[PDB]
Amino acid sequence: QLEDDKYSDLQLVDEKHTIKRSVESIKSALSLVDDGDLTLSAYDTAWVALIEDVNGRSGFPQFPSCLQWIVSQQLPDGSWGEPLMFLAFDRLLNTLASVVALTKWNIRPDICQKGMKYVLENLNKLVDEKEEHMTPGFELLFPKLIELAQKLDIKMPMDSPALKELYARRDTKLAKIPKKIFHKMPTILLYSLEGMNDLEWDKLLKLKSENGSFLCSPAATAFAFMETKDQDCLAYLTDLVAKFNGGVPTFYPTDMYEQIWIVDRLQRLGIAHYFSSEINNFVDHIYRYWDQKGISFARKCNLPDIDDTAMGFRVLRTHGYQVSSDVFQHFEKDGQFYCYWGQTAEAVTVMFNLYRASQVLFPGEKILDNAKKFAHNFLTEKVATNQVFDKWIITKDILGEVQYALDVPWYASLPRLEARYYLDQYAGDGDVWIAKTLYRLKYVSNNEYLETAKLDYNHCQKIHKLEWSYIQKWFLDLKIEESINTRTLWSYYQAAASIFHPERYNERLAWAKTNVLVDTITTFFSKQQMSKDDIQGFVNQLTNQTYGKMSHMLIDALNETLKHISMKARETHGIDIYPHLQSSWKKWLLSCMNGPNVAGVAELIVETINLTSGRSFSNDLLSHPQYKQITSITNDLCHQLCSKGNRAIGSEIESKMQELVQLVFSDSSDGLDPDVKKTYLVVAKSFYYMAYFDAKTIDSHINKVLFEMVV
Repeated sequence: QLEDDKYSDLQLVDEKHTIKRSVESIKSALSLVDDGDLTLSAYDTAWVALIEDVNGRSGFPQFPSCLQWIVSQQLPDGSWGEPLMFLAFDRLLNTLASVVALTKWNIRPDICQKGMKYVLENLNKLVDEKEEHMTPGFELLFPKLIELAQKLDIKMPMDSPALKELYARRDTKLAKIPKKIFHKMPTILLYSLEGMNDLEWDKLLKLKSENGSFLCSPAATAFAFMETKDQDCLAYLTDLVAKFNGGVPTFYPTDMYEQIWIVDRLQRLGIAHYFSSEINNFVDHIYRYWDQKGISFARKCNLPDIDDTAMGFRVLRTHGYQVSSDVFQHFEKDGQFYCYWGQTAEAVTVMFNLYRASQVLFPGEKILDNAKKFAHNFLTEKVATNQVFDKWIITKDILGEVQYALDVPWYASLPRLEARYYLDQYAGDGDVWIAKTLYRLKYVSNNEYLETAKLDYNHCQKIHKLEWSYIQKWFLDLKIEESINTRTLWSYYQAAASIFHPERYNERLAWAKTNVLVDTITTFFSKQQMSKDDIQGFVNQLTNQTYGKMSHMLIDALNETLKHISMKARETHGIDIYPHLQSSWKKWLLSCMNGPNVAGVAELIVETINLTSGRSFSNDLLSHPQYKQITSITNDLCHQLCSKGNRAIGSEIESKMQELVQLVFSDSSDGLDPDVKKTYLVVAKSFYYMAYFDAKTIDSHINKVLFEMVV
């Protein structure tokens, strides 16, 4: 029912301006991205506030602004912590630390007492909390706070069942510490250094990160300074205390983690094309500080992790930067993958992100093939066992995200399909991550991305629905013998779900009509039992014998379509493409003489897209050696796919797609233009998609992508 007021042109115009305004808003907010924008932590701020004046000014703290920040942040119930997501351990850590800091420096006894009232009242309720919910290191960090409080004469209930139980778990964890390794190399243990004893600072001080911190943790670095007076540790804290007006987060910097996840989310939400300038800058930064040993959450932290590594790897490769899969060997041992030494990569989202990285593999990258099998099995079982949850991330629909990954390989993840599902899963402001304490990444998880992405999608969807009506009319006006069948909608959807942008209507519509006519021509060849000689005559009429009234009507219908396509393409660029389209169809039609009729369809579609877009003339494809190469791989690939039948997609097809991926994303300065290259992958995926899913699933995809507005 496109007679409504919402499909009117004036309404569509206002939506575009509204979308453009939101895009400019995001763009200005993204211009402020620097070293990381994280939740500030009262726990870490309190630890920094404990530092005594370094020039001997007895009775005064070194960082008074930290104490003032703490004062300003107390919640109405007397606690400190994440205001909107309540977590008992988060509140207890942030609150007792704040009380201890303020007590040490004799500040606001009224605030201290409200704070202690909350701690003492919620201490006993730790009994009612199971083991798997206690935040990382709590059994080490909270007892340490109790120790500091007792020495300030804050009396605690040490006979409480809750604390007797807590201190028991502290004792076992401390007994499990591998002291030698912990003192020999950077480990995740340094991030919780303040909760440990049995320290040989002679060796630990060799493990400082490049910015002078211990694992980029202000609390651990403040603890280290008070134990050792290390001047590098003090410099890290001084710079940090000046950047956020006293309040500090639970780790800093976080530039790699933040900028990588920005690119990922914008890409998955389907609006990354609006931020190519900003995304190119982010990816540039990621590549500049890429390391063959892996990357951390900060370029200046000395502990790489598999999650940052797997996400930066995938983002860098799909952006065209050369990166070796050998990096993952630093996170693999005896057939198992690890976040870092001592911590298996047992988290769902980490395995989710690893599975995603493994699928961009090139031929011969066995470690990525091992990772794919490993992660796919891990995730499939957590889905079957009804366990798709991460104890250390509060998100909206982690199950849906994992389900989509297992149901839709990357080779079959059409752009609009990926976005359509993620738009219902992305949490916006609601994503709360769990480290020592709860924190939020505003540049990664916010409601403005989601709202803008939903508006853009439903807007493109309105354009698609209008184009679909136009395609139905164009086909019927070519009254030859056929009707609007299911295959006609598939032919448009295949184009619209990949090249979806409203401004790219010429490419999308030309591809859609080409699918339709390829379907019609090949069906005609079959029904009429046309020989090679018959097809030969069919070609001569197209360009300049030929018999059969229906033959002449198909040739004219083809030529009229090509004339119309090139007509509309004049608005994009000025070069007349009709001769080149005729040549491309001549080449395909002649290929139907010598072999299967799907042998060169992919080349025909790709050339049509490159011509209507104008990329065939922006770059001299001509005899660039990669042109013949990518054309042959793609034709062979889509030959294997469309003519696989009822076989399953086997190893040979997977390997050929890997060949294409390697060519497409191995950008060189003198290589074929990347945008031209990526078109071949776009079409190949659309062939893979059609061979991977059954009819009923395709239909369900079509309804959701094209006809279900995003709520």
